[PDB]
Formats: sequence, structure tokens, C-alpha cells
Amino acid sequence: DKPLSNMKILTLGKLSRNKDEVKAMIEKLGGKLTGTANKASLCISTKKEVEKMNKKMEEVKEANIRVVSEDFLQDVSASTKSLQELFLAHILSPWG
Amino acid sequence: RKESYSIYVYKVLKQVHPDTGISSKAMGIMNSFVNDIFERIAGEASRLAHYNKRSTITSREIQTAVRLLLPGELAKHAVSEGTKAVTKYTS
Amino acid sequence: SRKESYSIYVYKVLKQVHPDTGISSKAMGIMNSFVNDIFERIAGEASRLAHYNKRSTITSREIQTAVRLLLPGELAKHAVSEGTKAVTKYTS
Amino acid sequence: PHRYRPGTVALREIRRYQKSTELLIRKLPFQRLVREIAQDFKTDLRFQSSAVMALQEACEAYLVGLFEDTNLCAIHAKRVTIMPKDIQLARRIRGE
Amino acid sequence: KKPHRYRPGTVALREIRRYQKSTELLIRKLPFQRLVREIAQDFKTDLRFQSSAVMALQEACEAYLVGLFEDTNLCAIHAKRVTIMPKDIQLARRIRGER
Amino acid sequence: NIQGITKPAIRRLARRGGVKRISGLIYEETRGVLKVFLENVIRDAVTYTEHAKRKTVTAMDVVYALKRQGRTLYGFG
Amino acid sequence: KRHRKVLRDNIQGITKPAIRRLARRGGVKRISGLIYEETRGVLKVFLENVIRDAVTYTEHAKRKTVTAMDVVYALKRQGRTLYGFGG
Amino acid sequence: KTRSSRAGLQFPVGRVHRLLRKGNYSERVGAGAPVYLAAVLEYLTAEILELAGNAARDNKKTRIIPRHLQLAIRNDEELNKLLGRVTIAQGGVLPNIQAVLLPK
Amino acid sequence: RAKAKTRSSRAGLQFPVGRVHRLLRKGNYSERVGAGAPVYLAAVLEYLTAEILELAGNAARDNKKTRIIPRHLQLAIRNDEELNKLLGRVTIAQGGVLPNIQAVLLPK
DNA sequence: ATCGAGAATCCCGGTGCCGAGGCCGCTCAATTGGTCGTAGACAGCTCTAGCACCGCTTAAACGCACGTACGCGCTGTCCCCCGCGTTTTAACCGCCAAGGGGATTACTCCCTAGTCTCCAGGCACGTGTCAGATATATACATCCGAT
DNA sequence: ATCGGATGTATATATCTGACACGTGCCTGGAGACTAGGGAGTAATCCCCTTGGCGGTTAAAACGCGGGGGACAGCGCGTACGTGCGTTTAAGCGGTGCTAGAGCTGTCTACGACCAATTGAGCGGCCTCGGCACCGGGATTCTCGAT
Repeated sequence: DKPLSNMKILTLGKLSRNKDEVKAMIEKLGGKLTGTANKASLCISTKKEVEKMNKKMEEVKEANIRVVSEDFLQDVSASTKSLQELFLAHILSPWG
Repeated sequence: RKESYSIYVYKVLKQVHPDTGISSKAMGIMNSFVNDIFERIAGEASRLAHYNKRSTITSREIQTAVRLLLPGELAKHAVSEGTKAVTKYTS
Repeated sequence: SRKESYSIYVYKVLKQVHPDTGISSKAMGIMNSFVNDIFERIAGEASRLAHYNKRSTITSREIQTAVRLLLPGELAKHAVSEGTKAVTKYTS
Repeated sequence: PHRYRPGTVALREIRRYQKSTELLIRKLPFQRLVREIAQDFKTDLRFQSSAVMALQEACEAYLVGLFEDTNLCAIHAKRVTIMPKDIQLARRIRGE
Repeated sequence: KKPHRYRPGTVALREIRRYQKSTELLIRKLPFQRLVREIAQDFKTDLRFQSSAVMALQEACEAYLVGLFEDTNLCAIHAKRVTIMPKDIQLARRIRGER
Repeated sequence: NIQGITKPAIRRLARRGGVKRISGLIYEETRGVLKVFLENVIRDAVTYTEHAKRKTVTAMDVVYALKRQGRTLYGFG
Repeated sequence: KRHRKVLRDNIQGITKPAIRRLARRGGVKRISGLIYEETRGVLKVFLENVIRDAVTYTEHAKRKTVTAMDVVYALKRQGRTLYGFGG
Repeated sequence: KTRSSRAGLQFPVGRVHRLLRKGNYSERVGAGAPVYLAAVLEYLTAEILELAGNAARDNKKTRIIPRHLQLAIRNDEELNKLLGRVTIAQGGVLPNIQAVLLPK
Repeated sequence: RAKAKTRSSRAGLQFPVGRVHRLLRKGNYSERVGAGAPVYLAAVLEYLTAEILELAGNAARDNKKTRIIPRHLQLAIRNDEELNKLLGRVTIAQGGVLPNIQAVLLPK
């Protein structure tokens, strides 16, 4: 099934999985990748972008776009968990 | 004058994707595809009859030719569709 | 019970190309396989040609064509010459 | 002035020509070649226009598939540059 | 006096000259036949074989692997290796379109 | 005539084939290969045409030539 | 009444030196030790396809015995036509 | 009535029987053969057009075009296995780059 | 009646024009089979058969055997370019392979 | 580098055997030799689509420069695989036994070729709407120094 | 590593045209209702070839042990091909117009399916002997560690 069916997903900064793997996961889950800071439903990175509060993640914060770890998509693929749990039990940002 | 499969293809398209249409080139490819698969199954059904000295292609030569030509789940599902159809047709 | 094979005609042809030479039963079995394969290729192609042109009859013309398709190059020209020479002789 | 590095535009071209479906050889010179080759097997021929389109679709598809096999042979040799020996290998494995 | 030893690859060449000259079936008959029965029982239980049907299966298999090894050998030589390796088999099969 | 298959046209084909870098000897090699490929398809198609007593080569003549060589081409049939 | 116990692991019946002999006939001078399991994989895939088709010709005939003709027809349709067992 | 309607098929059972007889595939053709064959052709037709319409819907386009047929047939393992040697006019090829060819 | 005369003997063929005509009908290849077709086909089969046995007997002579055996058929076929082209996807039982070592594999 | 052992190969020749060539019955399938219906060879007509050729546009092919990253020849070195001696295990061969099932014959009846009559399906061909091709401006996605 | 610039890309919005979806008339092929004869489903019998099994020999497999030569990493450098510009040419287009020849039509006759009576040709069996295989011993080739 495709949980991200209509959703836009921003990728920021360093990732352990490469860009094409994260894009392939977004596609397999039905969502759309972007690089634009202010129009996504979810933002994705390692801890680094929120840990630094990088200028691009400050735009994500002022947009109130909730942030998930790179590996939190692995659970979105691997389990039956609800979207809210995947964005609350799994979250990086204090905003959302 | 010039027969084809095009309207039956279109009726199948209306069953699987009601909103969808099909370009003339794509419809020409479906006519090509249906004729190829038909020639494969009929050729192999013929060869099955000759190896067994049978005069007749029955539903069973078709079923075997299909089990030979198709891979895996296409083969299993195709045989089920043939079984369903001949069952339904019989009454 | 009664089988049939090309084996005697294979043997006759052998005596004509190489008088002194004999042939093993396994080699003879291979020639019977080969003769049947080539017969089925040519007859199969001649069937398609007839069908494509709406002709109900396979004739010498369909065979002569099927041979130019199936055989390579010089092997084809010789086969076509042999096929021709045999039919003109048989016409007498 | 600005400049892309070697191989960058080649990758940009791979993405482009894999995304599109148009025939890639100019029509008229391909048609002209077909006439020269045909003229030897029989003089005074004519072609249906669609028949030359079928030949172009065949030749382009065959060459593209051969170039994919050729690409593997160069990669196997640890090259990225294809070379005539790669074509000759691929064709010999195919038994052409 | 040191024992006589051929240098490496020298006997391998002599084996190639031997096994290309001969027409013998190179796989042990009985283990090949057990493999056929072992595979066959996945499609239909309690099958039987004409003895010649097993011979035909072996002749096919030996020809098929020999041919694949020739293509594998070209793939190794093309990479400037003398040694065949699994990537050669994977290449040869992919260019044949068996995968 | 064969040199009318232009250098960039061969590059475009190699690009569709995913090829990144191309040694220049490939163009003349590919022209050779293509001419062999066309010779066998045309000779078979022309054979079907001439069998049918036509002078005009049909799309079907090409389709049958490709189909007997196993390079089965849909869409023109 | 009788049966035989199910056969196991007979793929390892294809001995290391048997694979070497096939490669020697195939003109191979040196063999990396990783080739043998890969080769067994390929042979098993080949035999699965040929047997599946042959068994299907046997089933179609309503026979229980696989014949040389069942095998020849399988090989023929797979484009690996074998002479010496037909006719 | 019609043989297609007794079978519940969209495919043309009557035509299929006539083509089986007229092609010289055999001396005789049993009444169940064209029913089974029409069912199999219809199923395979639906199985392709299922995927082709999904490929079209993946994209923005609403009508199937040769590109969509090619992407469907090559993405699916079993259709690609069934159609391995077939060329599709105007198909192009799968988006596919070997990883060795990329930067870094 | 006149004395019976085989169609093979009218054609100057060893191959059986009668059996070939029978098989062309019973193989369902067409509705009808024209009277020249089995002669033409028999001549072609005969020519190719003679062409193989020609080369096979030569290979047997070169190998100093009076009897053709499957090995000589394989060698004779793979030694002719047009036969090997006609038979490139055929396996010969008991054939073996051409004697062939890639030149790079030989010692310096 | 050219030169002695020595190891495997290729080469005589006596044996002795079983697979191939030949010969004989004889069953049946090929031929001889008569209808007759129709496939298809041939003549005529017609109209469409392939070829020819024309002038203009502008996309594409070409030729040139240049530099960088690739191919690749070179060296080291590390370990794998080959070659060779020993142990062992199972393949192989002969021969034994039972009986599954493959091959064959014979019946009889289901069904499918075949004819005729009927009509609805599906084709050829009109036609109007709207999917998507072509801009056209726009807001990214990602590459390349420069730090 | 970040960051700015740039520039190639994919994205909204707008038109607009020609391709496809639908509607129509009709004509021919499927389908309904027969008929009838032969294809193949089922029984029954036979015997053959398959599967199981046993004991003995010895060929091959598995194994262990060196050690040298091959894979492959690293790397120095010569060059050949990628990216980009200015140049030029020939592909494309949309035009016209011609006419060869693909296509349908109508006739009629050459031949090939058909039947049936007839007989030699090819197959199934029994030989018997000579081409081959098999050692046994022999000379020749080619390899290797000397030099």
C-alpha cells in the first residue's frame, strides 16, 4: 500500500542512504520528492540539519513543516503504523 | 472488409480502466500482440496434436500449450480463466 | 507394428558421395533427426508463405521461396538449382 | 566562462534520450541507405512509406540493444569507454 | 634428485587437448540421473524415465554448460584475466538474454 | 551512402543504450554492423515481396522478415 | 505396495572435477574457486526448465513415463534442438 | 444468442473458431477450444492493459500510447519473459543507467 | 496397367517423393499440395544430405576411419560456414567440440 | 641460452568381437488411372500512394580548439589455484527380480464437419469535441568552482 | 564542507487542432437446427523395460601440501575524446503532379483431391564377418631444470 499517496517530501542535508534510495522509498510509498524548503508536507534528514538548525531547516521551522529522520521512512515501509505515529513517535523537529 | 480485434480490446479497456482511451498506434500494437500470442498458442496446440497423432485441437491441447508457453503466474491465472470460461460456457 | 525412417535414402546418398565409406547407427539416427528438422522448417515456411498470400496450395514456388529464406548464400543457390533441375526432369 | 566537466553532459543526454521515444537517425539518409542495400538484391523496387518506418524502428532498436550489451563489456573490463572489441565480444556471445 | 613437476597451467593445457579430442560424457552418469529424479519430483510425483530420456538430458546439459564456458572464457580473456570468475558467467548469460 | 548515418546519430543511439564514453573507432564499426543487419532483413523482405509478384515492398514484408529472424516488431502488423 | 524416500542435495553430485572437466572441454585454463556453486545454480535452472516442459508433454500424453521425445520437444521449443534421439 | 455471451467473454469466440479452422492448425477443432483460447487472450489483454493504464496514470496522460505499453511490459517480470525478443514500435527503452557511470 | 514407376526415379532422386508427398498432406501445412512440390523438396533434402555426408566422409578419411560416426558429423558441420550457420542452434549427441584453445592461453 | 632426462603422447600389430551390411519375407502404401469441381492464372480496369522535383528554413552536422580524466603499461606483493601424492568412497558393472504401464486391439457413441436459412454484429465512414502538443513564462533541481 | 551563481529542467497556464470516440447503415459471417459417421474415450490384454537391489573392483573424488604466477591494487603520463563555439548544408516541409502498379473484378480451364484396384518397396528379422576397439610394446614429442 502507498501511505504517502498525495504527500510532498523535502530532503535536506546529509543522508546515510543516498538521494536515489530516499527518492526510491518516497516513490515506492507513493509520495513526491522536492528540494524546495517551504512547500513539502514532510521534511527528511539525518539529525544534522535540526541539530545545527541550518538556515534551510530554519525555513522548514518557519513553515512549521514537521521533520523525520532518514531511517524513519524505513518504518513507513516496514510496518502497519499509522501516519501520525510515524510523525510523532518518529519525529526530529520540536515544531510540526 | 478488414477485420481486427480492436473493439474487443476496447471493451476490455473499458472494464479495467473506465476513464482511459487508447491511441491508434497503441491499438495497432494490441492487434499485433493478440495475433502473435494466438499464433504461438495455435502453433503449439497443433504440434501437441501431431505428437499424439490426434486429429483434433480440443480445450486440453490449448491448456497444455498455455502451460508450455507462459511463465509462472501468467500460466496459472490463464489456465484458471480458461477453466472458468469453459465451465460457464458448458451451461 | 511398423515404423518409417529416411535411413535407406541416407544410405543410398552415402554410397554415391563415398562408395567405400560406411555409417554408424548413431550417425544414421542423427541424419534422420536432421532430415526431419529441415523438412519441418521448409514445410513450415512454405505454409506461412501460402497463408500470407491467401493461396490454399503449397506449390514448387512456395518451396523454392522457403529455401531462399532458410538456407544461407551458396548453399541456397545450389539447393535452388537442384530443386529446379529435379522438377524439369520430373516434368518429362 | 562556465563549463560542465567531461561526462556531465553525456549523463544529461543519457537521461534525455532514454526518456523520449522518437527515431534518432534522420529519416531521409536512413531511407537512402535502405534503397542502396535493396538495389543489389533487386533493381527497380518501390517501398511503402510505412515499410521504411518499420525498418528504422528495427535498426534503431537492434543497435540500442547492442550498445547496452557493449556497455556491459566495457564495464566488465573496468573501462567506461566502449571500444570495437566490446561490440565484437557482445556479438560473439550472442552468436551473430 | 627433485621429483618431476610440470609448471602451473601446463597440465591444464594438456587436459584441454585431451577433453576436446574426446567425445565422452564428462558428468558421472548416476549422480546426474539422481539429480534429474530429484528435480522432477517438484513438478509431478512418482515419474519414470526412459533410460534414453536421461541420456538426452545429459547431452543437452553438457553441451549447454560447455557452450556457456566458452562464452565465459571470452569474457575473462576480454578483461585480460586468464581465470574465469562468477561475473563472467553473469555477463555471458545477460548478453545471451538468458537473464 | 553509409556515411549518411552521421556521427552524432550513432552517439544518440549509444546514449539511448546508456553509453557514457565512446572511442571514435566505434562509428565505423557500427556502420559495418548496421549494414550487415539491414542486408539480412532487406534480403528476406525483398524475397517475400518478389515471391508475391509485387514490386512494392509492404510493411508486412518487413514484419515477416523480422518475425522469421525472431526480431518480432509490433505496431505495423 | 511401494515408494522411494524423497531425494536431497543431489546437486552436489555434480562433482568439482566434473565441472572442471566441462570447463576444460570449454577451453578454460584456470578456474576461480567461486565458479562451482554458480555453475550448479545455472545447471539447476536449465534442468528445471527442460524437465518442466518435458513433464508437461508427458502429462499431455496421459503417460507417466518421460520419454526421449518429451525431452527432445522441450529442447526444440527452447531453441536448443538436439539431434540423435528423434526419429 | 452468441458463443461469447454464453462464455461471458468480451473476446470474439465465433471469430476465434473460424480462424482456428481456417489456419490449418488441425483437421478438427472442438467447441471448447476457441472458448478456452478467447478466455486466455482476453485475460492476457486485460493483464497488459491493467499495467499500461497504471503507467499512463503514473504519468499525467489519460490515453495509452506505445511508450506506456513498453514501460508496462518491461517493468513486469513475466510479461518481459513472455515478450523478451519483441520490439514495440515507438516504445523507447527503460530509464536505466549503470551505477559505475555516475559521478563520485 | 503400365509397369509401376516411382516418382523418385522420374525425378532422378534417391529420396522418397512418395513419402514426402504424403507427409506434406498429413502434416496439415496447406489445404492442397501441388505435384511439383514434393519433387522440389525431396531434391533439396537430398542435396543437403549429400553436402553433409560429403564433408563427413572426408573428415572420417582424414581421421583414418572407414565409418562415419557422430564426431565426424559435428566436425564436418562446424568446419563449413553455411552449414554451421544453418545449424548454429543444434546440438549433436556424441559430437564433442572443435579443437580450439584461445591463442593467449598458450605458454610464452 | 641451448641442452639431457623423462614424462606423456602418438604410433605398430595381434585379437577378437558385436555392430553394420546384406538378404529375405511380405504387408501396404505408393502408383496407376479414371472423374470433376474449384483454386488460381490471367485480362481488364481504377485510383491511390510512391516517386519525382521544387524553394526556403533552421536544426543539425560539421570542423576546430583544449584540457582533463581516462586508458593503460608498469611493479609490487600477496594468496590463490594448480600439480602431485594419498586415502577412500561410490560409480560402475552383472545379474537378479517383480510388475507398472506403455502399446496394442476392439466398440460404440458423442460431437463436430457439414448444409441451409436468418439477422445482428461489426465494420466503413461521417463528425465534433477535448486530450494533449506547443509554447511561455515561471520556480525549481543540481552542478562547479571558490571558499 | 558550504554556497553562490547559472543554467537546464520540470512546472503552471493558455489554444487549438486533429485524432478518437461515438453514431449510423448495412451486408455477410456467426449461429441456430438440423444430419451422420468416424475420432477418440474406455476395456482389456501383454510383455517389456523400468525401477530396486545386491556384491565387488578399481577409477575418480576428496583431501592435504606446497609454491609460483596470476589478480589486482596503486600510479605516472601520454592523448583521445568530451564540451562548446562558429560554420554550413542538407534534412525537412509543404507544395505540385504524374503514373506505376496494388488492388478488385470476371472467366474458365489445369490440376489435384478423390476413389480403388493393384504389386514392389521399405521395413522387420537373422545373420556373419570385418572395422573397430584394446591392450602391449614401441618410437617420438615437448617440457622442464639444468646451463
